[PDB]
Amino acid sequence: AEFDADVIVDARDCIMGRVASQVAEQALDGETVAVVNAERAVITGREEQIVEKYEKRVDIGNDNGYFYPKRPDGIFKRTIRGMLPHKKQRGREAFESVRVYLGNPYDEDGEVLDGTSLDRLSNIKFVTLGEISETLGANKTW
Amino acid sequence: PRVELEIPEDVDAEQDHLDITVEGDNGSVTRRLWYPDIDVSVDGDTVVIESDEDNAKTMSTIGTFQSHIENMFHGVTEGWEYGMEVFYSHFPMQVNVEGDEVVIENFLGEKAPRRTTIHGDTDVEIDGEELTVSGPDIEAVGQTAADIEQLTRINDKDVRVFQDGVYITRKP
Amino acid sequence: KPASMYRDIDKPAYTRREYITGIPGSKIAQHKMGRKQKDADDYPVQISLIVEETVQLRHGSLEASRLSANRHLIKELGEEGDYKMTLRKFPHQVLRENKDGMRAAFGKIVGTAARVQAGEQLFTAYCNVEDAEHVKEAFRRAYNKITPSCRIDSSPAGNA
Amino acid sequence: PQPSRPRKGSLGFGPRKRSTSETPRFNSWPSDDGQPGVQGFAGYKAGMTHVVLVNDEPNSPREGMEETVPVTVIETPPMRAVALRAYEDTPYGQRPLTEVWTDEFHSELDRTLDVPEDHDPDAAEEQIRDAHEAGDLGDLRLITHTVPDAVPSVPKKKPDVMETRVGGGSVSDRLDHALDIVEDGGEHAMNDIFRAGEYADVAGVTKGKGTQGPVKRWGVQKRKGKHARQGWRRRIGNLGPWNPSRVRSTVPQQGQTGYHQRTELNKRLIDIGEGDEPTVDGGFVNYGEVDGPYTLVKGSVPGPDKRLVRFRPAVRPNDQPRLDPEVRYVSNESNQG
Amino acid sequence: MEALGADVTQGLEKGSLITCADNTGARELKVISVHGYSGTKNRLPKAGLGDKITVSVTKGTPEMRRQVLEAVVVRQRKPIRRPDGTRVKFEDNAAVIVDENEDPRGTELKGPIAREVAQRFGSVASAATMIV
RNA sequence: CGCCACACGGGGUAAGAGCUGAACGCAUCUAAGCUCGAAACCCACUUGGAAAAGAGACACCGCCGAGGUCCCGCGUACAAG
RNA sequence: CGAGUGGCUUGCUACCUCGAUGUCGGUUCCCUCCAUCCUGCCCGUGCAGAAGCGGGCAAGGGUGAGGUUGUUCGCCUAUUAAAGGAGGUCGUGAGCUGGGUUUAGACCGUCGUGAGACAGGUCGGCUGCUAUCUACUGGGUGUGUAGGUGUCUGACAAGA
RNA sequence: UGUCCCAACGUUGGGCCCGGUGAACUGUACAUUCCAGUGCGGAGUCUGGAGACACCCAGGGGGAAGCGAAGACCCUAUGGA
RNA sequence: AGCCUGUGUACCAGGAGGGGAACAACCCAGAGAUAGGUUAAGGUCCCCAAGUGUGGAUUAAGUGUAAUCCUCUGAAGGUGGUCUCGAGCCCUAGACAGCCGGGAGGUGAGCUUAGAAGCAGCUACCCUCUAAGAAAAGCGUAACAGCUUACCGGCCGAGGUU
Ligand SMILES: [Cl-]
Ligand SMILES: [Cl-]
Ligand SMILES: [Cl-]
Ligand SMILES: [Cl-]
Ligand SMILES: [Cl-]
Ligand SMILES: [Cl-]
Ligand SMILES: [Cl-]
Ligand SMILES: [K+]
Ligand SMILES: [Mg+2]
Ligand SMILES: [Mg+2]
Ligand SMILES: [Mg+2]
Ligand SMILES: [Mg+2]
Ligand SMILES: [Mg+2]
Ligand SMILES: [Mg+2]
Ligand SMILES: [Mg+2]
Ligand SMILES: [Mg+2]
Ligand SMILES: [Mg+2]
Ligand SMILES: [Mg+2]
Ligand SMILES: [Mg+2]
Ligand SMILES: [Mg+2]
Ligand SMILES: [Mg+2]
Ligand SMILES: [Mg+2]
Ligand SMILES: [Mg+2]
Ligand SMILES: [Mg+2]
Ligand SMILES: [Mg+2]
Ligand SMILES: [Mg+2]
Ligand SMILES: [Mg+2]
Ligand SMILES: [Mg+2]
Ligand SMILES: [Mg+2]
Ligand SMILES: [Mg+2]
Ligand SMILES: [Mg+2]
Ligand SMILES: [Mg+2]
Ligand code: NA
Ligand code: NA
Ligand code: NA
Ligand code: NA
Ligand code: NA
Ligand code: NA
Ligand code: NA
Ligand code: NA
Ligand code: NA
Ligand code: NA
Ligand code: NA
Ligand code: NA
Ligand code: NA
Ligand code: NA
Ligand code: NA
Ligand code: NA
Ligand code: NA
Ligand code: NA
Ligand code: NA
Ligand code: NA
Ligand code: NA
Ligand code: NA
Ligand code: NA
Repeated sequence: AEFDADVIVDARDCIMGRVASQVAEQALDGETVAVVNAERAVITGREEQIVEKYEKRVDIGNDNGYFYPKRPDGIFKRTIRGMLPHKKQRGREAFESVRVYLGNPYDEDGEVLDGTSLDRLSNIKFVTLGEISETLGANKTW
Repeated sequence: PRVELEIPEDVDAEQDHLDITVEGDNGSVTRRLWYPDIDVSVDGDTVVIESDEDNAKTMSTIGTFQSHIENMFHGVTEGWEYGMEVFYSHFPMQVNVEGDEVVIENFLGEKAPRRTTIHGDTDVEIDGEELTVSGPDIEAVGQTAADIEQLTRINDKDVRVFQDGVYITRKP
Repeated sequence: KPASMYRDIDKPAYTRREYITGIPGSKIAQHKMGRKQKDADDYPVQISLIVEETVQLRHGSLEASRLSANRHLIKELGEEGDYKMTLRKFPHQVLRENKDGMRAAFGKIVGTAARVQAGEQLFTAYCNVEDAEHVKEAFRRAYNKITPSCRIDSSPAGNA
Repeated sequence: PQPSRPRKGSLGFGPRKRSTSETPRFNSWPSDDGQPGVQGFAGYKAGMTHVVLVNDEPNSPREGMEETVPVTVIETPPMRAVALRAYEDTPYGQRPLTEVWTDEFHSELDRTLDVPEDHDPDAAEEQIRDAHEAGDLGDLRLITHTVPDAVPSVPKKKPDVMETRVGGGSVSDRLDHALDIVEDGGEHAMNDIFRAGEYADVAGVTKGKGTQGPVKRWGVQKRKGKHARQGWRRRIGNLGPWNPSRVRSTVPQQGQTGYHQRTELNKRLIDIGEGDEPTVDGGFVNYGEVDGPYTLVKGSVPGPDKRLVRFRPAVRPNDQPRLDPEVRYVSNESNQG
Repeated sequence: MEALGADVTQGLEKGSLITCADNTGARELKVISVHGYSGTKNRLPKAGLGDKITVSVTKGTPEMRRQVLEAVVVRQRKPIRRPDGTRVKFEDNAAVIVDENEDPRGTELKGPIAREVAQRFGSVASAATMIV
């Protein structure tokens, strides 16, 4: 609890990857970022295929391991980690100064980043993180 | 393109967001009409279906939205009715509406009753060997009717010989 | 054997029968079909089968397709129908096969094939305006028995 | 072509390691159907004897006839629900909110706990009800402990504390039911939760066996024929193929076998009584004499004599309850001979 | 099949030589297969009291000798358990040659028979002198 | 070799069966939408799991004393630990 | 006739290793593929029924015991829901076995003047090493999270 | 008749812990790896990802194309016997 | 064939550095030390220096985001998926489709045939009524009957068809 985020981003109806790309750039810049309403974040494309890719990631693994998240919480963070040199000191510092949350635990409403919004009126082929998570078998806590 | 639908005097149609509600003497039906760049609004006493794009895919849906709304107009006034006839060859089949689901007993001599839950505010009136599915939502009615006919599906044996089962006799 | 082994025109022209011996005969029964006594000009419609890619078609293949095309015309216009089809290409290119591994690998003569440059007419039929849809169907069956893709080009005939 | 064959042993009870708590912990609970009530109890395994029963099964051709049935005797004295823990529904799952305790403590509860000297019950109660009003109240469970002192055969006096859930009608009613039980002194009995004929799920930490080989631990074969005389007798063929170049965790290897938690499903409660009706002549070998509150469980139960075993209303029973079976006879014959 | 009404520890295996408890002319029987049974790798197929086994005639009249017939296991040395707990065991392992209809091939059944076999093979049962 | 226990049911799908429905006035299971439907998938159930670096929660006891180790008699435990 | 997919067979090549990557077959133990033998759900039928036949989805589980033969393969018997095929250095010799191929002894047939040969047959004929690293099965000691006791949570992980 | 179905229990010596004694094999370097890829086509070290807190005890030997022997097979040498 | 064997050439061998995920010969590039600057190949959402650049269009398959290649497959054949460009014919004197109505008489034409009447087969295939309506294109009956097709009219109203 209590994360002194310099920036609070609202992912509701926003394209996950594009938001993720911007959060990484800011975290490496020194900004403490809190991504909010991840369950409501969005990702375009044909649902059936999207789900297939994520279900495969859950299935992939062995003794050494491949921990792939099922909750929208972890999925968004893993998406962001893929955009950071998380194994490097500078990269790990950034990734750890970033946190994703289900819903919005802060008082302030998060800000919608430029170019991340998806016009629901203009789009029918996309999915919500929660929808993916529910399909993965995640316990709907949100 | 743009298509204006004059709403009947008996009807009252209201729309909030992408959901359209159509109210009438026979009841009310609400549907979601969601498609890329097709805006459906209620202008006084005429529903408007329009879009800036005129491509084949868009035209397909605009034509679909039209019929959906018209069918709603018809449902809240005249209503929707499907007729059915229960037919059997050797084993007398008992068909009863129990609770919220039509139940069929002794089908083809089976001990276990076949049942199916009725969709929405659809009514299934039974009088002897005739059934009548009715309601304001064509979606719900048409399905309930189909579910009834499907309930007596037979894959294991020859349909041409074993012809028992309820059947859609009249389609609106 | 697969046509994959002989469909490309990469080897030199090997036609000189004065230096090649033991060449199997052609399986192609006859190049001129239908009413061969009648002339090509005596017909309003002239439809040719045009090979879209430069290739080598083996004699068994030329026979296999010619047959399936003409056999259809015989079935639709009669054994003495009013038409005449022509298979203009002949299998001059002799084919070898190294049937010892790569030692003294020059193959032995196993067959023959026709070299067709893309855009050429393999088959050309002449018919009357009514039987034009039959000749088009004969060609649709014919191009299914040769390596390349083809165009069913209608030459003299603007009766559509 | 080498015949097929299922793998040796199950991959569902791993890792096959020593249990963290000798006292079992259920990871599931029964549904909230009937009236508010505690969803579990505990006792101490004593031993086995057989019982003669009248066929209770309506679908059996033998219905009504004599029938010999193996039974494990478990001393199940009263336990004590010392507190009420409430969980709240958070975005990360359930989390303990607060606890409501008492003042009346068993003389020897401090052998395990740091018993409360200054506690505010009301405040916790209030917090729980406020959370309930907000619609954040998860579930309600009672902290319970046993009275080993009540069981002579069991040497320990140090009580076994475990949390059991309360499944009730409405959240508002079972909350009250819970609070009440606790306020008194939390004293409750097997009668309060179970009735002979019902099926219970018995959880327990199996008899420990230390390290054992693959043959015993995974049920792999022993080397056969000539192979058995070469220098290898109870070692598997190989640790795996050339590739992947690593030993997969799924190959049957040596290790800790025994002393694991197990939850046996659908255990019929043949009879819940009191006294010495079940005790064997000469005493239960390695246990002692049973003269008190007990439960007769059909068949086997995990664990060695003296071990703590937990009960729970079968979460997935196959049969319908056939209450209070007729016991025409209980063997008291010596288990030595 | 129909419940035996008794727990059985199979005492026979494929290849086991048993006694033919009848006047068919076949004296010794050899177990070949166990009807409805499928084992597991390396496991020698097991047969017990109350099973319908396939048999080969080892000894007896030249006529019956070397024939492949079906039979029912009537007795076995290895114990079996009854509902009341008691174990029951015989002095030998024996079977009775049977036809397609499960009717005994012969006319008379030598030696005693298990009661549990009755619930399965009535015609064999109602042909026994003794039923233990 | 003996004895006990080891579901069903939900949810979403495949092939498939359909409903409403347009492009294409009709027709059409599909294009938008919807109802169903596999031993297969997800939940359910069992086992592990605060080293989950966001390294967790609650309750009480305690910071000159709560609690722990050593020691001693022993095992429901155990190759050392 | 034409177009392909696979990489199980066979052939081709001669890239890799001749200061050695231990053979065939078998065994044992583990994972996988689907082009599905059985089982679940389906479509067609030359679908009355019953029994089948052909096809679709589908790899969860299963796919067993024996007689000849070193055999793989295959032939054969009786059971079975069915007794599917294939990959993992033709998985598996710092695991086993050692019947076969292929050392040194010997015989037979064929060939050779002969020594001796054989893509013929046959009898006999050896299986090394105390694990440094890594890998996994289980067991501990520390540090981190930052006083203790007891009770839990559940990111994830395993299951047929 | 435990060769097998199908394994169990037991006995003696080891094995494990303690005192004392006290080698060898092996070692370019680095080295917590796993999945894939690439590369002289059979990589702990290259590339991309995944996983990974350190140390220690026991184990059975999957990998280091493990250790041991300048291949016996095959060819080559204007080699030998 | 990451095959064998020529030939011309440039490269690797013996060639750094930049790009290409890695990678002798593919691209840039031939290179003394140090330093400032500008470009090349290649690249500008993040990882990762530079665009979440501009005008316009297509694609819904995650196609694709893969110059060259053992390495990056994907073919013959098929597609009222969708976009674009053109040609012929029909259309407010009402097209295309759908729905309604009509589809008639001499006559059930002759012949064959027990029978055959649009419709087993053979021949012919005529004329009246009329706004149309075949000596009948397709099912159907033993043959009739019965069911649509041709053809006409009506309703509807804008493009339609090849
Ligand atoms: Cl994993
Ligand atoms: Cl990194
Ligand atoms: Cl869309
Ligand atoms: Cl073995
Ligand atoms: Cl068998
Ligand atoms: Cl130079
Ligand atoms: Cl994707
Ligand atoms: K070598
Ligand atoms: Mg049938
Ligand atoms: Mg040995
Ligand atoms: Mg005893
Ligand atoms: Mg006794
Ligand atoms: Mg075997
Ligand atoms: Mg090796
Ligand atoms: Mg398939
Ligand atoms: Mg599998
Ligand atoms: Mg091998
Ligand atoms: Mg194998
Ligand atoms: Mg090995
Ligand atoms: Mg060896
Ligand atoms: Mg060794
Ligand atoms: Mg040998
Ligand atoms: Mg031999
Ligand atoms: Mg030999
Ligand atoms: Mg790496
Ligand atoms: Mg050498
Ligand atoms: Mg030699
Ligand atoms: Mg010499
Ligand atoms: Mg050189
Ligand atoms: Mg940048
Ligand atoms: Mg792709
Ligand atoms: Mg290319
Ligand atoms: Na996307
Ligand atoms: Na995973
Ligand atoms: Na040669
Ligand atoms: Na072609
Ligand atoms: Na030995
Ligand atoms: Na040995
Ligand atoms: Na090896
Ligand atoms: Na389902
Ligand atoms: Na912690
Ligand atoms: Na291929
Ligand atoms: Na090969
Ligand atoms: Na070497
Ligand atoms: Na082998
Ligand atoms: Na399967
Ligand atoms: Na065999
Ligand atoms: Na190898
Ligand atoms: Na071997
Ligand atoms: Na060996
Ligand atoms: Na022995
Ligand atoms: Na090893
Ligand atoms: Na150079
Ligand atoms: Na590079
Ligand atoms: Na893709």
